[PDB]
Amino acid sequence: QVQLQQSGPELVKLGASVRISCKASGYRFSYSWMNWVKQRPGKGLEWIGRIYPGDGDTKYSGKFKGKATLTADKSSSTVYMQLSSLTSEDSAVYFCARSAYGSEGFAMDYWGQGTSVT
Amino acid sequence: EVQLQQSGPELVKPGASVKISCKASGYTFTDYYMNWVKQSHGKSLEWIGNINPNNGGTSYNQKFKGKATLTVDKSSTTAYMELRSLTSEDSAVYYCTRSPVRPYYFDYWGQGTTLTVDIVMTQSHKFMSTSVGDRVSITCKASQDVSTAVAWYQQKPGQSPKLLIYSASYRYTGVPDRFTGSGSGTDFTFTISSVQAEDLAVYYCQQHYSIPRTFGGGTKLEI
Amino acid sequence: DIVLTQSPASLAVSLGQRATISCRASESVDNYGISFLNWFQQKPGQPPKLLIYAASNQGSGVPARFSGSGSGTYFSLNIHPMEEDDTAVYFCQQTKGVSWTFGGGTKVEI
Amino acid sequence: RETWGKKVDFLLSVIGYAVDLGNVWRFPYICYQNGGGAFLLPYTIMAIFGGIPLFYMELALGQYHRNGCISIWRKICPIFKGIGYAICIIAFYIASYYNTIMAWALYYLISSFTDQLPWTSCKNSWNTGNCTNYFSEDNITWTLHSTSPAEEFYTRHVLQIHRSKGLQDLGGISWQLALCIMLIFTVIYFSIWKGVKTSGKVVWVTATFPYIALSVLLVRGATLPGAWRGVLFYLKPNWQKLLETGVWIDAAAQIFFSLGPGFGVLLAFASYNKFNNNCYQDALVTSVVNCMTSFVSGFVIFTVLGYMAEMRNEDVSEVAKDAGPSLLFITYAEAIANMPASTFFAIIFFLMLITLGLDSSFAGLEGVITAVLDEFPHVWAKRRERFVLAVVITCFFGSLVTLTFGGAYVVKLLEEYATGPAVLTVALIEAVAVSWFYGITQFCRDVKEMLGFSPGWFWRICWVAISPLFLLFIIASFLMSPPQLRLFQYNYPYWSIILGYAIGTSSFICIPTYIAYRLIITPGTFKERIIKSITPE
Ligand SMILES: CC[C@H]1C[C@@H]2C[C@H]3c4[nH]c5ccc(OC)cc5c4CCN(C2)[C@@H]13
Repeated sequence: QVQLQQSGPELVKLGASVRISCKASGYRFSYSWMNWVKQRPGKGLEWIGRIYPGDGDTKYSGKFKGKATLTADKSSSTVYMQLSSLTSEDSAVYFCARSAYGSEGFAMDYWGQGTSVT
Repeated sequence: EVQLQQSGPELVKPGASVKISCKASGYTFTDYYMNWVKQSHGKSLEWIGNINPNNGGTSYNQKFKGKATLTVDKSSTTAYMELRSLTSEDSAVYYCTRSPVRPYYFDYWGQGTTLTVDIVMTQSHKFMSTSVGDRVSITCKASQDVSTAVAWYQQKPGQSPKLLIYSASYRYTGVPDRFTGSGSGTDFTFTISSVQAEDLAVYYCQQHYSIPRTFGGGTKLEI
Repeated sequence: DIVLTQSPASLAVSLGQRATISCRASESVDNYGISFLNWFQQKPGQPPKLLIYAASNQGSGVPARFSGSGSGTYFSLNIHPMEEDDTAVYFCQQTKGVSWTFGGGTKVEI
Repeated sequence: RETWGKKVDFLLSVIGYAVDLGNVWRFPYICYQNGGGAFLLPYTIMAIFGGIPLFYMELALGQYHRNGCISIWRKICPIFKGIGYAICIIAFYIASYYNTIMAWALYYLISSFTDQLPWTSCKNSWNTGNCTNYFSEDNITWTLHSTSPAEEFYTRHVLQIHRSKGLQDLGGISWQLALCIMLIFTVIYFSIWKGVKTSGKVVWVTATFPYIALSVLLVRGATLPGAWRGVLFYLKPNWQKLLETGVWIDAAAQIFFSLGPGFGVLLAFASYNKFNNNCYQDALVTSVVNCMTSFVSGFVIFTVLGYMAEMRNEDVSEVAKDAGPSLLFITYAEAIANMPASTFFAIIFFLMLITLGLDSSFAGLEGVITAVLDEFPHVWAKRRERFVLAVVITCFFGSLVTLTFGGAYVVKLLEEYATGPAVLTVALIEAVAVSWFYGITQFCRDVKEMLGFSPGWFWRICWVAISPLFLLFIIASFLMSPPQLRLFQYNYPYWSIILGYAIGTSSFICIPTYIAYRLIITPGTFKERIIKSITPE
């Protein structure tokens, strides 16, 4: 069975940095896009970034380019989202998602448990 | 999980047609090639043909143009192989197999049923032997240049073959750490680290570089 | 960037009545014949479960009550008569690059 | 009557039409099937006996008369004036074929400017489910329903073929190809619109840059590993395969479409100069340079496949069995991004692949436009500039049949019959009418007065005995077996195969229609009405 397992939560100091993990298993992770999304308490969703393990290309929007860096390692079956210059506005839970294949519209199929960055 | 179950044996008069069936399970029927293999009694193994269930296409060795025809029925996950002009030379055991694309290799093997009535490979002597636990080696030579497209099999007495080494240097899933390999171009070597009594079986040296699939002469290690 | 919007912000779906949730956009998302708009499902403390592939095809582990259709700049999440167990906020994604954006979200409950 | 300038421009004009993107498809695709070197030998035999004489007959014919494709037959034999119309109708089908293909290549040239060629990674626009083309350290298997990025790119990013299901259900138009197709007719317009006098300078660059680009591509693949396996796979002869009839028909077929007589384009070119004492020297170089160019053409492809086949851990055989174009647009595209020198050679090949088409597409319209204008001087005298616009717009709607109907379902169906027995039927009757009814002694007379020398008793033996036999052989080869073909696990139904046969059959209905027309309006009795139509001059 497919599953996405993140790391545990972590408290943040103003101006600190965190390192969320997300291990893929049970599918060809090296041929899909690994997503990252915010879930702020009281608002909707806000997309952060995206990466293709195997190539390393990344695409950002929503002003996250000046706050986030994302990498991946095909040999370990993991994708690591790094974040710096955190503040109170970044207080939210972050999810990891597997992008479906493009013939079906890249609907994010399965999800991780989410980790709190506050 | 995957299985390939044939029908039983049968005797047919010389010159008449004979048929064998094979049911598949544990995997999607359309996501692999249904290949067939020939085993003349007391001889090496030889490829028969190939089937594409997605469109009914077939591809087979040039010697089976006026001897056999291939087909399947995907609605029941069943495969058939029709033979014609049967003769005494065709007394052989035929195998039902699974084969994906690019290793042009036989993934798994059925139990095999008895029937009663190009680039080639070569090997060394079929009496190479040594005591149990010693480092063993087998030599296999190619008639033409094949880069790394070679595999190795294990056929115990009364059992079907099985894929052991993959791309001539890596051991397939389900294979102990004892077996290793190496080779490039025309010189291929099959080694055994700490050979055991259970490894006393017949081996084969396959050509994957191009269709038709061709094998070697076959050697056995005893002891 | 493609901006997605939704309305009504909160649907008073009485038990046993039909519900429809729209997803308006600036584009023009129809590319290569595949509708690059999807639907998810959130509950309190639960992951954003998938609902619909390409705004028309049901999802894995998704009940048959949920479906969608449309073309161009306006889709709608047509849903069979709901129960209280379907209390969840539904979000509209767009998977037409460069960027992938989300909608504001509508609260659909009893 | 306007005449052409330097002799060489002529030679560049003809060879640019002689070599095209078709030679990059069929020639390398047919050789190894017929045994590689075992196919090059009959390719050379039939080229000497079958290729050159039908090639120089048409150039030598236009040399003397200078009348085009329609009006010339008023002088040769009046009963065969319908050939020029048959070339025009067939040209309308080939004009569509050719013009849409370059839009698929122009889609690559515009996209190839990006350093990250979207040919190796199924990024966020592909059917990534059946996408895997990174041949890692034995942690992969290739399933039957599996594909590569380049297979998907030519599948659902050029054709958008998933929009449509078959010939019975046709899709819409791609906006990208709609802009690419118009740019192609733009350059085709100005090249002929300015006049045949100016087209000699357009072929000055387009007929020479491919030969440079062949060298630019040849040095790369040759210096990499695996080239020895690629060249060996191609030139290693399979001698016993030569005993089959299919090899001889394919060898005779390749020389015909490689040289391309009977299409009226070669005839129109010789009609613009006397060519005193230099025509036999010009045509003979084209036939050998055309055959050597195709040899070098396929020699580059397999030289690049050899480097892959070393990387791919397999033989070049059983690789991209689908079709000629689908092989080149996909397979050779993969190699460009896999060569370390990418971002440059993606431009070089798909700038010559378009240039080979454009140069050959420029020449195509000149044959038709030369034909009609020679018949209607009230159009040529004042509307010669407007007449070209009527043909280009006419060819635009001809090419539109593919784009706004979903994908390549019209192209491959139109491929097998637009250039089928119709073009061979024309090429046959051009040989029969000029040789048997129109006395070959008179044609041999008309040529030797212009050249200061006669090639008679060698070519003539070939013209009256070898030429009708080995042109009727290609006709008799086609009636035996119906080519039930396929496209991407989709077999074509029966009614469409008959439709393609009907389109190809009706494409040359002009020559029975015209003969039937003249014999009804002609006065006299049954014998007299036939003599008046056959009477030369
Ligand atoms: C020299 C190679 C020849 C082999 C086939 C026939 C011939 C040809 N005839 C035409 C007539 C009209 C036209 O546009 C209006 C295009 C062509 C072409 C296209 C390129 N090829 C294909 C040439």
